[PDB]
Amino acid sequence: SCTRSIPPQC
Amino acid sequence: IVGGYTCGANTVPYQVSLNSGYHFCGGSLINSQWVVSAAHCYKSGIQVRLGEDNINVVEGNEQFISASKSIVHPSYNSNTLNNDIMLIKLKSAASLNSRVASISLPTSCASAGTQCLISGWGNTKSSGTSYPDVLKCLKAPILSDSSCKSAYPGQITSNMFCAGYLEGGKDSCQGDSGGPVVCSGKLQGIVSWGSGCAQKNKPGVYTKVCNYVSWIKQTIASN
Ligand SMILES: [Ca+2]
Repeated sequence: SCTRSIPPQC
Repeated sequence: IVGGYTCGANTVPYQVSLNSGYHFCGGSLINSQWVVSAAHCYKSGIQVRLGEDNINVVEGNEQFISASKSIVHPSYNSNTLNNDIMLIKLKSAASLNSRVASISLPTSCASAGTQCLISGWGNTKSSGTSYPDVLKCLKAPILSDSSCKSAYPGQITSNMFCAGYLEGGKDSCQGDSGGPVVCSGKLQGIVSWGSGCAQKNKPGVYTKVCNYVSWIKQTIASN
């Protein structure tokens, strides 16, 4: 699962 | 946003784009000087862009304002994403009008089945990368806590809720983080995380704003 930012944080 | 539609220029007046030489997260204008976004979107050098539609072209109605300070929730935990909320104070007040307006904070939490509008400039493909120029919109319902906890066992705290479609195909995605989840005219959620995008049985997870109304108000009042 990853956050939905740019870039994502998983 | 995957599986959504073109919102229409300035039809979501409270939507902001957080920019550091490129769009990286969304946010919501809650008054002339404050934006609410996700804590994981925190970084220094943030420029808040209001009144945007096409983020790659200046078309009119845009207001670019520097962040004066960013306040990440003191209890934000980057490992669990619990308390994933941040307040941004603008260096100067935005000019409010028909194309730039604030969204109201909730007085009560929303219930399962409630229809909401999620918007953003994130990836529009569940498989691959394709960023849009214009703002995309998606109507999605809040899911029951039992379905949410079944999809992400042991990962859902009381400060999160799931929203979306279990069948897949419609979801928020990378680049949408920090953006608004508005239901009945009130900001109920903040785009936070999920497993992939628009995947079956993996709905989006959002920060539950109704649990932070008190904190937001007290924080704004003392800053
Ligand atoms: Ca523009």
